[PDB]
Amino acid sequence: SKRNKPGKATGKGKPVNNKWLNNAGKDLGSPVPDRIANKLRDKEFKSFQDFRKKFWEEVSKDPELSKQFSRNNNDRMKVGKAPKTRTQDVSGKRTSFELHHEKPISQNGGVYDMDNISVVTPKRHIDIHRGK
DNA sequence: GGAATTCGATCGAATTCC
DNA sequence: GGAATTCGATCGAATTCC
Repeated sequence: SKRNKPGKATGKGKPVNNKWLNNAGKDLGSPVPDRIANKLRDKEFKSFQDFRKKFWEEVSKDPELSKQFSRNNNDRMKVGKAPKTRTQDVSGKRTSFELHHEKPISQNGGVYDMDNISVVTPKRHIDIHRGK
């Protein structure tokens, strides 16, 4: 459908902490680092999947951000895989951080609109798809 | 009725193919 | 390498089965 067809990176991003994802299990998670929003902005993406792997790959290229992550998780982001969330933050076999579109795609949501993109935990992500 | 399999929105990772 | 395709996953409302 939509997150599969190509698109263009757009958005400002937000200024971020040294404890970024630290609050990814609350409300709508952690925003997309402006520092990263700058790097990805105006880039062409085949699918959201393409954007995701590129996204985490930029995080690993960031001194400030990649330092907050374990050597292990950095190894995964270097190849496009998402970071591993804290156990108390996982939901079944879903264990990697998830990117949530604030305004659903099935409701005309910017697929590649970094201002509509956020980082969450599987646990929290689920409570979002049911109002809680 | 009420338990069981499906469906369809939302996800990330592995495999296939050129 | 990179793109497309395919496989796994959790959940609630929905449909299918006795």
